[PDB]
This record gives sequence, structure tokens and C-alpha cells, in this order.
Amino acid sequence: SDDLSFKFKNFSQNGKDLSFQGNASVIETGVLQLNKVGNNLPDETGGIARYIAPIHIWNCNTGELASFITSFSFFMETSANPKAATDGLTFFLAPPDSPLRRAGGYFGLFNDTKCDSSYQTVAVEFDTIGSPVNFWDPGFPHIGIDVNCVKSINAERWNKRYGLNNVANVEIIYEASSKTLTASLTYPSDQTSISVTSIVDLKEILPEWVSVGFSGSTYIGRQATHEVLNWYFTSTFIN
Amino acid sequence: SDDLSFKFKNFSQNGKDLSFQGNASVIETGVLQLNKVGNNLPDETGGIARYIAPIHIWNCNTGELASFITSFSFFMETSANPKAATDGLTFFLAPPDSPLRRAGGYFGLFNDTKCDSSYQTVAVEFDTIGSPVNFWDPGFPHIGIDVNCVKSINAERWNKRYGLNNVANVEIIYEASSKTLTASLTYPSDQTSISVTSIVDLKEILPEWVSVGFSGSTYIGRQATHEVLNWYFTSTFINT
Ligand SMILES: *[C@@H]1O[C@H](CO)[C@@H](O[C@@H]2O[C@H](CO)[C@@H](O)[C@H](O)[C@H]2NC(C)=O)[C@H](O[C@@H]2O[C@@H](C)[C@@H](O)[C@@H](O)[C@@H]2O)[C@H]1NC(C)=O
Ligand SMILES: *[C@@H]1O[C@H](CO)[C@@H](O[C@@H]2O[C@H](CO)[C@@H](O)[C@H](O)[C@H]2NC(C)=O)[C@H](O[C@@H]2O[C@@H](C)[C@@H](O)[C@@H](O)[C@@H]2O)[C@H]1NC(C)=O
Ligand SMILES: [Ca+2]
Ligand SMILES: [Ca+2]
Ligand SMILES: [Mn+2]
Ligand SMILES: [Mn+2]
Repeated sequence: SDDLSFKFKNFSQNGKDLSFQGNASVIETGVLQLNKVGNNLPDETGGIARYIAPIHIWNCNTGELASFITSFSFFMETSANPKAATDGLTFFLAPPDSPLRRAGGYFGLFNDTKCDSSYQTVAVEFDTIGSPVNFWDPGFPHIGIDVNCVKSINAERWNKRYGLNNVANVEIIYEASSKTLTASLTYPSDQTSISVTSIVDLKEILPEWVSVGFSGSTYIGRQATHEVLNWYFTSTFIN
Repeated sequence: SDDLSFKFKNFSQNGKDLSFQGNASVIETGVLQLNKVGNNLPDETGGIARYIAPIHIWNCNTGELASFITSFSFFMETSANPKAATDGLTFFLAPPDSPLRRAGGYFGLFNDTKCDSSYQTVAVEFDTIGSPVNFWDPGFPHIGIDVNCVKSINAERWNKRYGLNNVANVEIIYEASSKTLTASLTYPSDQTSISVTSIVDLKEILPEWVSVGFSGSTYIGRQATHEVLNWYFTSTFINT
């Protein structure tokens, strides 16, 4: 389609408009749980959930690119030590048929640290663990923009908080005219706010039709669960 | 979801968001063709096209029912005498995984004339042929409201027009508070407009999640193609 917008005030267990891969699911409370925690899981574990309908991101015949904006609230919980819990969650755009990749520090989107244009993935990561644990990362939790690689083309310092009382407000926007991708995280309790921005041309990275969604991962020993409360999304070619 | 809205200004051949059944498809001109014509087809032939994602129409947890509005423009083409051409098109809500059924005067939605609650289908029909050809219809072309049966509960007379110069603009609305379903057709060339309405409780007829789409069909000897130019749709539980 040319314009598309949906809004989830909460999720339903028996819903039919979401695709799940890995261990992502909707729990009894009406919350989108991106990954599970328990000893019956592999060392590197995670999940993926995307809206069932592909989004027309750019049109080849007219040479046009769409502008979009999304926003959601999330929270995370861990039985281990906050400073050492892995790995985080991401919001991404990739081909509708992409398979679940490797978990852990790879967010289920990548195979390894080598960059490759064949991924055709554009994600905004909420990376909870950095170096020395993940050598390719800065020495602290951060938010960054990834383009076909686990190495962000840009990142910013993030002071991660855990618990339902520490809900985070996220807002991502892509303005096609200026090829600008901006992401901002805000904690409404005390009003702490952080941002990242990069100039990226989606037209030469992604196919015309992509899927929008989330991914969540963790590692054995430092297990943490990532969850989404609601989701709003809207894209248009006329903006 | 709770809210959903999409707009197709035209359709693309390599689109990935429409699901097809039978002989419906998007042609080179960017138009959605519901059925094809030609002599190498079954006697009763037709097609169906639906948006790929199911719509949350009602909620069993809160007892809420959604309101919706949809609009689209369509036109029909025929090489046979217009008066005799069949069978028409349809805008419908049904289980997302329902199969294509009998075409011809049954629009690909039903098996025959028996009414049955298990169809869980509500459709607004733009029926181009009535009795005696179709014994269950009024004796003339008409636009009607079907609830689990090919026989309408209410219908209004329609003087059908064919050709690209006779495009029709349609608007269908379901207002949850009063349970009113209204459909109106207007020919912009001369402002001729007609409408049909009914009051039906969707929670009692449809499942919580349904697919929305169109169906088109025809018969040998009186073939006609039915085409949609654009489509806008929006549903919400939080009606103003
Ligand atoms: C990510 O890991 C995948 C393995 O799980 C790679 O796919 C494998 O690619 C092999 C070589 O092309 C092929 O023989 C295997 O059948 C396939 N394995 C599976 C399980 O599908 C994948 O490689 C990319 O995709 C393939 C299809 C080729 O186009 C390669 O040139 C690509 O690199 C890995 N992706 C990346 C970006 O490394
Ligand atoms: C519409 O035509 C269908 C095709 O014949 C009917 O389904 C078939 O019905 C048989 C007799 O009831 C059943 O044993 C077959 O398994 C079934 N075949 C297929 C391919 O579905 C259909 O019947 C309805 O659905 C079945 C499952 C029963 O619930 C019947 O009581 C229903 O009438 C026909 N009727 C309808 C309303 O679809
Ligand atoms: Ca990391
Ligand atoms: Ca008829
Ligand atoms: Mn990182
Ligand atoms: Mn009729």
C-alpha cells in the first residue's frame, strides 16, 4: 500500500496479525515478550516478532522513498546482576522472509561480526552489554544504529535501568527528504532523555518490501527478559 | 491491532500485501482485476483478493465492537449486451482462512442457495443479474446486504452502467454504537446515487478476527470483467 498505520494498545494471546520466530510470544498479561528465560534454553537464546504484512518502503518505478515514525514502551527484568545482564532488544527493517540468525550479542539478526551487504537489515539496537564482553562494542550499555552489521555506524551512552517501575519510552523516525534516521529514549519517571542520529539511504540497503518488528536476546548466566507494552507505526509516501 | 488503516492509490504487480484466490490479480495498468474473461475458463468463473493481515473486528475480553469505513472506485467492461452481462462484485468480511467456493451467481462466497450460519460471512453485493436467471434475487440488478446466504435481507434497485467512462465511487460504513451497516454508490458523471442499509450485530455473526477483501465473478456467454482502481480502509474500537 502507499500509507499504512496500526496501533496496539496491548497484545492478545490469541491474536492473528503477528509472526513469531524463536521464543517470542504474547503472555497472559497482554505483553509482547521477546525472549524467554529458564534453564531449558541454549547458551545464546532469543526471539523475533513482526507485523504480518510487508511494508512498501521505497518504490523503484517512481524512485520514491517513504517516511515513517514508530513509538513503543518497553521494560526488562533480570534475576542476575543489572550491570551484567545481556543482551538487549532491537527494532528493525529486513526482508520479510529473513530467518532467525544467531542469538546472544547478535540479536538473532547476524551470524558474526563481519559486515555484509547481503543482510539488508537496518536496526536500532538497545545494547545492554559492551566490551570487554562484546569486543566490537564500547565499554558501556548504549543505543546505536546498525546497517548490515553488528557494528553500529553510530552509538551513544545509555544508562540502563531494570524493572516494571522503569518503563522506557521510545520514538524512532525516518524523514525521507533528508535521509535522516533519529531514535530517542526517554524515562518518564525523572525525564532522562538520550538520542542518536545518522544519515542513511534506505533505498540502497533494503528491498522495496520489508517487515517491521522486534528481536530480543540474552546469554546463559546473565539472563534477562525483554518486553513490549504497546506499539504505534505509520508510513507514507506523501509526507 | 486496535487500529488499522491503509490506502492504495493504485496497485503494483510485484506487491506483497494482497492474497489471491481463483483468477484475480493486479494487471500492467496498476488495476486490481477480480476475474478474467476468455473462452478457456470454466463456465462459472471468478476470483478473490484480500488484504494479507486479519482485522480485529470485535473483542471477547471487553465485549467491544469496532467501527469501520472503506471506500473504493470500480468499473466493469463487457463485449456482450450490457443488460445480460453477469455477475457482479462484492466487498466482504469472512474467516481469514476461508476457501474459494462456487463462482458465477454465487460470487465465490457460497456453495449454493442454502443459508448457513457456519459461513460467518457478511457481504455488500453489487449484483448485475436477478430473476429469472437467479431465482433467489429481485427481478433486476441491485445492491444488497448478505448475511450468511446468497439471498439478501435487504436490497435496492440499481441501474448498472459499464465502461471506463462510467466509474462508480463506493463508500461503506459500519457504526458500532447503533450497529448500522450502510453502503452507497455514486456515479460522479451525473451524481446518480443509491444506498442500502441494515442493522446487524456483527458479534453474533463473525469470529473475532476476519479478513477484508473483494470477489468478482461471471458466467459463459455473458462475460464481464470487474476492476478496482484504489482502496482506502480504516477500523477502530475508539470511535469519536
Ligand atoms: C549466515 O549464515 C548462513 C548459514 O546458516 C549462511 O547461509 C549459508 O550459505 C552457504 C554459502 O552460500 C550455503 O551453502 C548454505 O546452504 C547456507 N546455509 C543455510 C542454513 O541457509 C549465510 O550466507 C549468505 O547467504 C547465502 C545463501 C549466500 O548468499 C552467501 O553468499 C551469504 O553470505 C550467512 N549470511 C551472511 C551474511 O554471512
Ligand atoms: C460447502 O461445500 C463443501 C464442499 O463439499 C462442504 O464441505 C464438505 O462437506 C462434507 C459433508 O458435510 C464433509 O464431510 C467434507 O469433509 C467437506 N469437504 C470439504 C473439502 O470441506 C461444506 O460443508 C460444510 O462444512 C463441513 C465441514 C460440515 O460442517 C458441513 O455441515 C457444512 O455444510 C458445504 N457447506 C458449507 C456451509 O460450506
Ligand atoms: Ca552487545
Ligand atoms: Ca445475481
Ligand atoms: Mn552494540
Ligand atoms: Mn442478489
